[PDB]
Parts: sequence; C-alpha cells; structure tokens
Amino acid sequence: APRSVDWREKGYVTPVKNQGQCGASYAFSATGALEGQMFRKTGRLISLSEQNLVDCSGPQGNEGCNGGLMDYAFQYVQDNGGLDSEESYPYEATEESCKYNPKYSVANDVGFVDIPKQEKALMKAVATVGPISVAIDAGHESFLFYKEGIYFSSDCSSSSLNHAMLVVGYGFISQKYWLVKNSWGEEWGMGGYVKMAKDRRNHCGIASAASYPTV
Amino acid sequence: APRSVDWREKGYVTPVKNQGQCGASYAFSATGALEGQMFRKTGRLISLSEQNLVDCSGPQGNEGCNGGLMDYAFQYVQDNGGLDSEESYPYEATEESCKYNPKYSVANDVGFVDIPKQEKALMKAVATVGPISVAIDAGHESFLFYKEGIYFSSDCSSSSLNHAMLVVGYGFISQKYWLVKNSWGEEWGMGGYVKMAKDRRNHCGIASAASYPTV
Amino acid sequence: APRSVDWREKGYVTPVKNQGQCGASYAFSATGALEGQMFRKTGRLISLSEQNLVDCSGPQGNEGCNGGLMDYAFQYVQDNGGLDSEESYPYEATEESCKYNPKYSVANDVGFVDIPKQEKALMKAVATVGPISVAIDAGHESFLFYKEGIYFSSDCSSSSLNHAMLVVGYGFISQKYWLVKNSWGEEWGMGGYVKMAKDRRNHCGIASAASYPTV
Amino acid sequence: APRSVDWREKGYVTPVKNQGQCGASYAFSATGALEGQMFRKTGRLISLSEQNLVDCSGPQGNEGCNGGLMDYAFQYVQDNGGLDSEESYPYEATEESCKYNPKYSVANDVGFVDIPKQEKALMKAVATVGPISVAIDAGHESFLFYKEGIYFSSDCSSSSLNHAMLVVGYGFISQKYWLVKNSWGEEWGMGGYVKMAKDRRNHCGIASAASYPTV
Repeated sequence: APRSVDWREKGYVTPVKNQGQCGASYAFSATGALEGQMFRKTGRLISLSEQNLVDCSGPQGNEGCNGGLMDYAFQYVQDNGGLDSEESYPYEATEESCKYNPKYSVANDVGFVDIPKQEKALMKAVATVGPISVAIDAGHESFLFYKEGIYFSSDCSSSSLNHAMLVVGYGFISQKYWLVKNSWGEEWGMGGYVKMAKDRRNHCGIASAASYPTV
Repeated sequence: APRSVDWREKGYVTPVKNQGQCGASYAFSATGALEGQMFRKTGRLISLSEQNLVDCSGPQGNEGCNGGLMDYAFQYVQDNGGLDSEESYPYEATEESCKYNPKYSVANDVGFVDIPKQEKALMKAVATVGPISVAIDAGHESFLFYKEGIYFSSDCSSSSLNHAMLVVGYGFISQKYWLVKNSWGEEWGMGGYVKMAKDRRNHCGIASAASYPTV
Repeated sequence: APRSVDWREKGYVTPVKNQGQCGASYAFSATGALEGQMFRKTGRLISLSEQNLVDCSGPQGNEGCNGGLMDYAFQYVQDNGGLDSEESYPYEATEESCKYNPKYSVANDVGFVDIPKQEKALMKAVATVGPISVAIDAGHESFLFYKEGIYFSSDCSSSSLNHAMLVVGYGFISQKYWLVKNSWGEEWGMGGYVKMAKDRRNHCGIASAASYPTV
Repeated sequence: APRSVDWREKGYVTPVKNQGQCGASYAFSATGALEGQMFRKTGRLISLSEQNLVDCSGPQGNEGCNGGLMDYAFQYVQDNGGLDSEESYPYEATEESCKYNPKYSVANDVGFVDIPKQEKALMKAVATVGPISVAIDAGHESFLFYKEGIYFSSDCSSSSLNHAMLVVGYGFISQKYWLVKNSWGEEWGMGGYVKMAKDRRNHCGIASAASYPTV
C-alpha cells in the first residue's frame, strides 16, 4: 500500500469551500465525498450543491443549518435520483425551501458504505476508494487556531464528535498524519486543510464516523 | 420472518437497570447487547458490569459519566479479553479508577458489527441476532413522561442522538413499533421499556447508530 | 407533560426557612435546589447549610449577607467537594469566617445548568428535573403583603431582579401559576410559598435567571 | 490560541457611542455584539439602532431607559425579524414609541448563546467568536474616573452587576486584562475603552453575564 496518499494530486478534490455561519458541515463533507466518487467514475470533477442538501434532505433526517449526517445526504441523493451542481444551486448559508431541479443534476448515488471504526480500516478506504467523509471533535481552540504541522490535542474527544470533514489522504513526517479538508475557507489552517495525528489512538475520533457513497 | 419478536421471552434480557445521574447509557446499552449474545452462545444469562466499562474503557474512547459509544465498549471487552459480572463489579454511577479483575470475567467478544442506517436492516438484525444496541433522541419531555402505547414525537431528531438504548424486539398493534429497553429503572415507561414508532421515517434516529457484539 | 407539579408531595423540599435580616436569598435558593437533586439521587432529604455558603463561597464570587448568585454557590460546592448539613453548620443570619468541616458533608455537585430565559424552558425543567433556583423582582409592597391567590403586580420588572427563590412546581386555577418557595419563614404568604403568575410575559423575571445543580 | 486579541483591528467594532442619561447600556452592549457578528457574516460593519431596542423590546422584557438584558434584545431582533440601522433610527436617550420600519433593517439574529460563568470560557468566546456582551459592577467612583492602565478595584462585586459593556479583546502587560468597550463616549477612559483585570477571580463579574447573538 502507498505510504503517502493525496487525492488532490489526482483531480478528485474541489477547492476548499466555506460554510460560513450555517452548521452544515455534513453537507460539505457529503459533497466532497460525492465529488471524488463521481470523478472516479466519469473523469470529470464537478463541484456539487451543499445548498441542495441543506434545503432538501430533511426527510432523510438532516436539519438544515442545525446539523445532519453525511449518510443522510447520500440517502437523499439516492432517493432523489440526483443532486444539482454548485453552479446551478449556489450556497446561501441559511435553510431555505427545496429548489432541486432535475435538469441541473450532475451526480447520483446508489448507496453508501460505513467504514469500521478503526484507523487501519480508514487507511485502506482512503488508499483504495478516494476521499472519505468523517466527523471529528473540532471544538477545541487549538483546532480553531491550527496553522501548520500535525495537529494533536490532549483534550480531543473520540466520542463527542461535532464537525464533519473529508479525509483526502495521509502521510508521514521526516510521525503519521491524515490529510483532512475543512469547510472554513482557504485561509484557515494549511490552505483550508489540516494534518491530523494518525495512528495515535483514533485522535479526535477521525475513524469513528467514516463513510463514502457508491455511485 | 416473524411479525412479532420479543427477546425477553427467550431469556436474552436481564431486568431493567438504572443509570442514575451518570451519563453512561452507552455502557448499559453495551452490557445489554453483550448479555444477549453471551446467552445465545452459552445458554446462560449473566448480568454484566456497566461500572467496568465506565471505569476502564477510556483508552478505547469512552468518557466515564460524560458519554461514550457502545462500539468503544465492545472494543474494550475485545482488547481486555473480558468483562466482569455485575455482581462482582457493582454500579456506583460515578467515574472511578479501573478495578477490573480477570478472575470475575464472565463475558468476551471477538468484534462487533455496525448495522446499516435503515429500519429494514435494523429489523433483520433484531430478528436474526438478538437485542441490538441503538442510540436515539430522548431529549424531549414527551419521552421523559412516556407511560404506554406507541411513542411518537413530531420534534424528534434523527440526526442529533443523545441516549443509548437496547432494541429487544418489535411488533404491531391491532401501527408498528420497536420494543426498546431503557436504563432509567423499572418504574419509567412500561416496566422500564418503551414502544417506539417503527417504519415512520426512522423516528428519533432508532436505526442510525445500531450495532451488536460478536462473541 | 403534567398540568400540575408539586415536588413537595414527592419529598424533594425541606420546610420553609427564614433568612432573617441577612441578604442571602441566593444561599437559600441554592440549598433548596441542591436538596432536591440530592434527594433525586439518594432518596434522602437532608437540609443543607446556608451559613456554609454565606461564610465560604466568597472566592466563587458571593458576598455573604450582601448578595450572591446561586451558580456561585453551586460552583463552591463543586470546588470544595462538599457542603455541610444544616444541623452541623446552623444559620446565624450574619457573615462570619468559613468553618467548613468535611466530616459533616452530606452533599456534592458535579456542575450546574443555566436554563434558557423562557417560561417554556423553565416549565420543562420544573417538570423533569426538580425544584429550580430562580431570581425575581420581589421589590414591591404587594409582594411583601402577599397572602393568597395568584400574585401579579403591574409594576413588576422582568429585567431587574433582586431576590432569589425556588420554583417547586406549577399549576392552574378552575389562570396559571408557579409554586415558589421563599425564605421569609412559614408565616409569610401561603405557608412560606407564593403562587406567581405563569405565562404572563415572564412576570417578575421568574425565567430570567433560572438554574439547577447536577450532582 | 492568541495571547492578545483586539477585534477593533479587524473591523468588527463601531466607534464608541454615548448612552447619555438613559439607562440603556443593555441596548449598546447588544448592538455592539450584533455589529460584530453581522460583520463576521457579511464583511460589512453597520452601526445598529439602540433606540430601536429602547422603544420596541418591551415585550421581550426590557424597560427602555430603566434597564434590560442583552439576551432580551437579541430575542427581540429574532422575534421581530430585523433591527434598524443607527442612521435610520437615531439615538435620542429617552424612551419613545416603537418606530421600527422593516425597510431599514440591516441585521437579524437566529438565536444567542449564554457563556458559562468562567473567565476561561469567556476568553475562548472572545478569541473564537468576536465581541461579547457582558455586564459588570461599574458602580464605583474608581470606575467612573478610570483613565488608563489595568482597572482593579478592591470593592468590586462579582455578583451585583449594574452596567452592560462589550468585551472586544484581551491582552497582557510587560498582568492580564480584558479590553472592554463602554457607552459613555470617547472621552471616558482610554478613548471610551477600559482594560479590566483578567484572571483575578472574575473581577467585577465580567464573566458572570456574558453572551453573544448567532446570526
């Protein structure tokens, strides 16, 4: 297996987005994972609509700007038979009424897979599938002010997860890390990304809510 | 497949326990699931120690009386090679130092299975495996005062789960429900149990965090 | 959700006390709430020491007979690891040096919850938790001479609070009221209690500073 | 985390205002906090109307020029669906009839968060959110005549608060302080600001009534 993986280098990952003041990280994690799997299938990277998920995936269990689950987003896309492009259904950072239009659908899914709750299994998934949706404890100031290097907080919870993200790879330093895409804009962290401690007892719960869509 | 299932009738379920003021429902859900699977293997129902999990499963990610995940409890039992009986390691409803004694272990596990996030899948699991660990949104006054009949709240979340429980069966009235064991003592609800609305859009998130141990 | 609640009927509430000419209602409100939550936990109602709080909770922010906050009292008990019984540390209605003795501690707390500033939220807490610490505008002659019925003053402030009390329930007339324990002796009001107007625009600020301890 | 924070440097803070002889510091504190969070969302700093709050937030519990709570002000903006600009609804320093015009609304809020009563929690909120509404004991001559340096008064109360303000940052001297915006004009204190002793047992109650709006 590769010692280093970075799906950004292969065209699987859209630029970093910004959820603003709307608590819809689940939507950004879901579009990120779908973007990767759609690229794997078609060879075209097309940015997908988080607003479509915020406005429309309530029946599947999501709650607009008050949270949700990536798997519920994947289920919505399955149930709905599609998901609009970011371009066609841009992000407003507030819960609005569903305005899905099937003419502008550019993605689908048939199901989704939940990865077992081990960093060994997450690593396999990242190496062999593409970018993987995850949730972590992002509540600590140390995370909020993360700038560079490998993030480790002694106070990070693995049980109380509170923020969805997208693992786009992993590597090691000249000591291992996950390469993780956030949704707080390109200015936060390392161009919008964070290297999180890997194989240090499931630090911040990185491996505990991991999944991906099948397309 | 059976239209009605109640694992209490087969000897799989210990009497209702009471977690008191300690937020360790994850531990009660986990012992309940292990109690069922140990019975399935050995033909002996033995009550298991929640305190053992509260005190000892921090390395696996649990947080004493401040929450945890059933799967982390199952992982602890696997890593540890056992779990003490309730009788040997009684419940104190506060986080204490680990006092595990291997002499008094009466349970083990080899791993655990996470069930896909569908009520169809949960029903199959309940019918074919035994009692199943779940988490729900229990944070509504209506749930706290539930007495009888099939519980349904219009305000129940499927995304924000906050209370671990144990599904011990399902059925229908003369209209379907899950039969769910709580850990708030035998006085609450129907002898400590609640019938929760089944096949009504994954009500309260009943199917969203379901799993069981393999023994 | 019950239409009438009275925690006195369930053993949660000690007899009415009398703060005398010492301005320590915060201490009586705090011991009242802790008495309730300790009973919920242990099934034993034991009167707690206001003098302990008046003499010892200065570091947490209280000011003896010149005022304080219930939350500061809860914080003191948490920091201190205990609170003496009323019997061991009797009330003297004047500030003196701290004489806490851990041998005579009969209570503890792990933290405290501040309730949102709405009568809806307060009602839920009274129904589901136990007696709740509150502060009101009690600075009107009509309140001093309250004898019976539902108290309502057209000049009552919802913002400027000046007297701490304990909500021990709520009800309605054959019209709604909060049942509130004062600390002015059993001769004042209805055996030391007042029925205060409920769901009349947060009358006298009863929902504006409500909290309870976790034990 | 940053050792020094000053939100004035980032555009979150309007110039110092002057409440004059109207007891509406709650309104100035609330507009300050909303000004910051609206900037955080939109990138535009627009001065908001205190007079709008003085005249119109009575139903939520405020008392015009005789006091109120910032949370009641936030609740009004939520209930009302907006708040007028300072330019459109200028400050008169007396209680008048509500003249809200929705055409001139420039702000909204979805809710508000009450911060735990600890300086640790306040610091985190200032670092990670923006300017925070607070109330302090300002009723001492030493405060009225504060000119420069770190304010510490031996007789300050942490319990009896009597003046709302806005924490816009914190720092340390070559010894820690909160940077606090007042509403007594730019000639008072340090250009209308005071450095208040930080991490000295919640001096003057600065962490006791802290909150901010979500927009």
